[PDB]
Amino acid sequence: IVGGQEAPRSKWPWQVSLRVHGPYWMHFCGGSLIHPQWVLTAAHCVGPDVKDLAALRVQLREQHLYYQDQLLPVSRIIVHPQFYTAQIGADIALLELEEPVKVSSHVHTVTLPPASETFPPGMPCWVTGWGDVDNDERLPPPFPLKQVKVPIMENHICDAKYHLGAYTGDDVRIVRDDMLCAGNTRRDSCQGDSGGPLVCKVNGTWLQAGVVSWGEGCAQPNRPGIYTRVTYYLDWIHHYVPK
Amino acid sequence: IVGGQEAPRSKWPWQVSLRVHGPYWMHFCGGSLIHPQWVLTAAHCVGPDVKDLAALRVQLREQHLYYQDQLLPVSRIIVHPQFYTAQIGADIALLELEEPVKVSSHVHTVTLPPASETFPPGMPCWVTGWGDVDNDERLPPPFPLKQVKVPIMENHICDAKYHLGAYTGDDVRIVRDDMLCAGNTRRDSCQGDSGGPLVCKVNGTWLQAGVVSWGEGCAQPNRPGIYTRVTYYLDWIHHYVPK
Amino acid sequence: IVGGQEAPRSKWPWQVSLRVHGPYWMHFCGGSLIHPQWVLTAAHCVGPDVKDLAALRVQLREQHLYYQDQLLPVSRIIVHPQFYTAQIGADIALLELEEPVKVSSHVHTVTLPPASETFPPGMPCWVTGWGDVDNDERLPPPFPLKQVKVPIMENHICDAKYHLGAYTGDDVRIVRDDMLCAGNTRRDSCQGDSGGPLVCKVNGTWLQAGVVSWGEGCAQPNRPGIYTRVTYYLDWIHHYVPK
Amino acid sequence: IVGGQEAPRSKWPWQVSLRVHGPYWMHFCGGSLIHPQWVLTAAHCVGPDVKDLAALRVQLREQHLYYQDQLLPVSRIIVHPQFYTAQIGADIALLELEEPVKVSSHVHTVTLPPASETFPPGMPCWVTGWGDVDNDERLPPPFPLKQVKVPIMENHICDAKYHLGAYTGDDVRIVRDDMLCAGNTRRDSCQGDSGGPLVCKVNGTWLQAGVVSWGEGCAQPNRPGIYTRVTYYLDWIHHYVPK
Ligand SMILES: CSc1cc(C(=O)N2CCC(c3cccc(CN)c3)CC2)cc([Si](C)(C)O[Si](C)(C)c2cc(SC)cc(C(=O)N3CCC(c4cccc(CN)c4)CC3)c2)c1
Ligand SMILES: CSc1cc(C(=O)N2CCC(c3cccc(CN)c3)CC2)cc([Si](C)(C)O[Si](C)(C)c2cc(SC)cc(C(=O)N3CCC(c4cccc(CN)c4)CC3)c2)c1
Repeated sequence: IVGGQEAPRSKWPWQVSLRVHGPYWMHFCGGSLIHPQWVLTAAHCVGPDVKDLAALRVQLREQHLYYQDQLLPVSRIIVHPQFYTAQIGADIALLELEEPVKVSSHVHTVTLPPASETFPPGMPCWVTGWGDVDNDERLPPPFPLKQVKVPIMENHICDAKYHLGAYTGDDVRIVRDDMLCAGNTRRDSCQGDSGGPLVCKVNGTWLQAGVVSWGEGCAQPNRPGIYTRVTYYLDWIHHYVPK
Repeated sequence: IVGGQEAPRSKWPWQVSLRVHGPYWMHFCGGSLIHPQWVLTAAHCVGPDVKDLAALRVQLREQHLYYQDQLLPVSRIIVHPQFYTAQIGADIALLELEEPVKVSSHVHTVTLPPASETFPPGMPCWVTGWGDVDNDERLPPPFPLKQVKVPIMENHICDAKYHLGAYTGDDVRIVRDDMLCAGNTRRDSCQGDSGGPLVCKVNGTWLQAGVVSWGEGCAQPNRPGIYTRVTYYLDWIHHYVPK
Repeated sequence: IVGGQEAPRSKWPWQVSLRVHGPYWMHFCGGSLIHPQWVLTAAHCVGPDVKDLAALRVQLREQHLYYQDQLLPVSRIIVHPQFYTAQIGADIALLELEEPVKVSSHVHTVTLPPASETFPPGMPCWVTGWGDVDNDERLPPPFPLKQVKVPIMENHICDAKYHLGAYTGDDVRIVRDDMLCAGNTRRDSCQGDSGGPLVCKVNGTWLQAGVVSWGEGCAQPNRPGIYTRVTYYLDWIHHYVPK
Repeated sequence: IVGGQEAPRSKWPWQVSLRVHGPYWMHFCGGSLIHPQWVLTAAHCVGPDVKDLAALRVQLREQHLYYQDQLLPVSRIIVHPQFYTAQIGADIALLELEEPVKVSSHVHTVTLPPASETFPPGMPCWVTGWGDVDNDERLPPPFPLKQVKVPIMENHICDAKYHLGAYTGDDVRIVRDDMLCAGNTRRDSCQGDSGGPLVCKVNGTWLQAGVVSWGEGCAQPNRPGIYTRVTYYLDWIHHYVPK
C-alpha cells in the first residue's frame, strides 16, 4: 500500500493473506473472505498455471503478518476460465477452504455489490494489504496491515490517461470494461496487495467494488491502479459460492 | 538462445543488437535488418511507453557483443498502434536508421515472406540472438551470437499446449492468429533474444517467419516460444518500408 | 543460529538485539546484558570505524524481533582500542545505556566468569541469537530467538582444525589466546549472531564464556565458531563496568 | 581501477588475469608474470583454504577480458605460509604454470626490486587491472585493461590516516611494515584488481613494488590502497622461482 496508514485492529475483518511454502509460509497476495468457506482473490495470484494446493495456505485477518499465524489449507482453486493475464482481464479467482471458518466481529465476510452498482467518482473507497509501500520497496517488519483511501476515476478517463506517453492507439482500449480504476500519485495499491479488496461504503454498508489486479508500477503519474470490477463477475461467483 | 551453439561468422548477416544508454551501451533486444535503412523488431522491446530516441542505438552483425561495436543512431521508432502487451499481440516495431547501411558480404538484409507463405508445421527454422542460455541464466562473456534450430508448429497445437496444466478455458484462445510458435524443452529463444529473427529456408531462400515475442519462460514443458507472425503484419511493414 | 531451535520464553533473559536506523530499526548483532546499564558485544559489530550513536538502539529480551519492540538509546560505545579485525582479535565492546534497566523475571543480567575459570573442553554450552539459520540463509519471519547447544573445545584443537585444508603454516597461529571455539557441522552461530553470548552452566550457574566473533562461514567442516574469550578481557570490562 | 584510463596495448606486458571455472572462466584477480613459468599474485586470491587447481586458469596479457582468451593451466599454488588474512599480512602467492610461456615484446616478465629499494613518496608508480571502477561498480564490457598513476605515501602517514575516524588505538599499527600504501580519493585500485602489480620506474627500469592487497573500500577519504611490499618477500620468492 502506497500512502495511507496502518489499519486499526477493528477494521477490514475480511482481509486475508495468501501464503506459499518455501523457507517459510510467505505472503504473496491478498484476498477477501466472502463466505465462511470461500476466499475471493485475483487469478494472477494463483494462475494461469495449475499450482500444487499443498503448497498454499490462507491466513485470516492478522494485524501483523507472520506473528500469530494460524494457517488454513485450501481444498480447491477456481480460476476464471477467461483468465490468462491481467491486462486481458477476468483477473479473478476463488479459494475454497477445507473447513468453514468461525466468524466474529474481528473476522467475518465482506458483502458483494448488487450487479447494478457502478462505483462512480467521489465514492469513499479504501484498499488494504501488506504489499510494497512504494515501487520496489517492501513493507517493513513488523508488517502492519495498511489501508489507504483512494479516489475512483471513471473508466474512459483512466483509459485516456493510460494512453498518455504511450504508442498505443487512442481507440485501442487499455482499461477494459470488466476493470475499475482508482488511485493517484500519493495513494495506490502495489505489488503484494494483488488479490485484495477495494471496498466502498454505500448507504451504510461496506461493499467490495474491486480486486487488486495490476497497473504500471505504483503511484506513477497518469497510471492509476487497476482493479477487477466485481459486478462483472457476480454470476460466476454465485455459481460456486452459496448466498 | 537455449540449447544452441555459437553461430559461424558467415551466417545470419541480418541480425542486429539493440542498445540502451547506461554505464555502457547494453544489449536489451535483437532485431533484423529488412531494408538498408530499416530494422524490424518487437514492440515490447521499445514500448508501450514512449522512450527517448537518443538513449537508443543499433549495432549490426557482430560475432561478440561489445568488442568492436560501431553503434548507429535511430531516427524513428514505429510501434504498432495496437500493441500494449505481447500476450494480446501486435508485438512488432520498426526502427528507421539515420542512414542507409553500406550492405555487404558480412552485413545484409533478410527477405520477408510473401503474404501467402504457409510455413508448414515441422519445417526446420532458425532463431538467433544474444539472450539468456536458460531461465535466468545470462549469455556468458564473450557474448557470442547464438543459433538454434527450432521446429515450427501449428497455432492450434501450440494453443492446446499452453492450455495443458492451465486453468484457462480450452475454448479461450491463448496463442493468437497474429502469432507463430516454435521450440521445445531443449531448443528455444529467451530473454534478450526478443525482437530477433525466426528464419526458415524455403525452397532455398532464407525467409523471416517470426519475431521473438514471448513465452512462459524458456524451454519449459508444453510452453513453446511465441513469435509475432510476420505474414500477418506484411501490409503494415510495407506501409513504411520500401520494396 | 545453525541447527538450533526456538528458545522457550523463560530462557536467555540476558540476550539483547542491536538495531541500526534505516527504513526500519534493523537487527544487525546480538549482545548480552552484564549490568543493568551495560551491554557486552563484539567490536566488529560497531567498529573499527566510528559510527553515529543516534543511529543505534538496543532491544532487550524479545521472543520475536520487531513485534513488540521497546528500543533503548545508547549513551556510549566503548570499543577495545586493540581491535581492528576479528581475526587479529580483541573483538569486544561495551554499550552503555542511557538508563539502567528495571531488571526482572523476563529481563536480567548474565554472570561473567571469574578470571580463573577453566571451561573444560567438551563442556556443553549454549549460544543464542537471531542470525542466519545457515550460510546466506536469513532467519525467517517471525524471527524467533534461537538457541543451540555447542561443545567448547581447546584452542589447540580448534587452531589445528583451521589449518586442515589450509596453506597457513602449521606453526602460524590462527586461533589466538584471546579466542575460544565451539561448534561443529551441525551446530554453530552465524551472521547476525555476532556480539551475542556463549554461556555455560558451571556447577549450576550460567556464566558467559564467549562473545560471538567470527568463523569461516557457519557449520563448515573443520571450521568451528570462534568467540572472543571473556576471561581474557575481564579486567578491561571491569575497568568500566561496576561489580 | 578507480580513475586513470584504458592502458595502451604496448604497456604492462606482465599483467595476468586469474580465472575460476563456473558458467564461464571468470576473472577474479590479477597477477604478474615474473618468470616464464611463474606468476606472482596475492594469497587472498587463492587462499588461505586449499583450492582445486583444475578449476583455475591463468590468462596472459589481453587488451580486453574474455575476447581472445588462451587459458593456461597451473601445476602448483604456493601461498606464503604466514598468510591468513590481508590485514595480518604476508598477502602473497605464486602460481607455477604447467609449461613455460614464450615471451615477446607484448608478453614478458616484470623485474623484481633489489631488497633495498624503499619506493619513497614522489616515485612515479602505476597500478593496473580489470577490477571495479568505483565501490560496487564493475568494469563495463568490453573490459579494457585499466591503469592509473598513483602517489605513494609513507607507511607511518598511511597508518596514521587509517586511525583517523577509528576506535583503534594510535599505537596499534594498522598498516604493517610488509605493506606499502598508495592512492588517493581520485586514484586507486579496487576489487578484482587484487593480486595485480604496482610498478614503479626506477633508473629507467620498471620494477614491481607491490601486489594489490586490501583497503577500506576504494578511493575513500583517509583510506589509501594497501599493497604487499615485494622487497619483504624476495627471499621467499627466490626459494621457488629461478633467477
Ligand atoms: C505467461 S504471460 C507472461 C510470461 C512471462 C515470462 O515468463 N517471461 C517473459 C517472456 C520471456 C521470453 C522472452 C523472449 C522469448 C521467450 C520464449 N521462450 C520468452 C521469458 C520470461 C512474464 C509475464 Si509478466 C507477469 C513478468 O509481465 Si510484465 C512484468 C512485462 C508487466 C506488465 C505491465 S503492463 C503495463 C505492468 C507491469 C508492472 O508495472 N507491475 C506488475 C503489476 C504491479 C502492481 C500490482 C498491484 C497493483 C498495482 C497497481 N498499482 C500494480 C506493479 C508492477 C509489469 C507474463
Ligand atoms: C578494513 S578491513 C576490511 C576491508 C574490507 C573492504 O572494504 N574491502 C575488501 C578489500 C577491497 C579492496 C581490494 C583491492 C584493493 C583495495 C584498495 N582500494 C580494496 C575493497 C572492499 C572488507 C573487510 Si571483510 C569484513 C568484507 O572480510 Si572477509 C568477507 C574477506 C572474511 C574473512 C574471514 S577470515 C576466514 C571469514 C569470513 C566469513 O566467512 N564470514 C564472516 C564471519 C561470519 C560469522 C559471523 C558470526 C559467527 C560465525 C561463526 N560460524 C561466522 C561468517 C561469514 C569473511 C575487511
